[PDB]
Amino acid sequence: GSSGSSGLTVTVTHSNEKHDLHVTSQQGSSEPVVQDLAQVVEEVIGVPQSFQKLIFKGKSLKEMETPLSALGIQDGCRVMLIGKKNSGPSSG
Repeated sequence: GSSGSSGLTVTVTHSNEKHDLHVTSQQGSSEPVVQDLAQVVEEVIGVPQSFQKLIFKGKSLKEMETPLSALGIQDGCRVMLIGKKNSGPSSG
């Protein structure tokens, strides 16, 4: 058979748990970058880039324009995310 894809399958741990997410390109860039990774989270997990903190290999990923490949991330990896998820009765 034949198998292949563009995006990448990387898990993102936030709430002392693991959340598998599928990263994809920005319908324009040959390959997806950290930027997308951050979005996939706020879009999947539910945490804003202002509350979530990316961390890989003990390094806090703070670069979006940077390719996930450069940081060392690639289809089949586990990224650590530090932040607060929408939990608890909030009124305002």
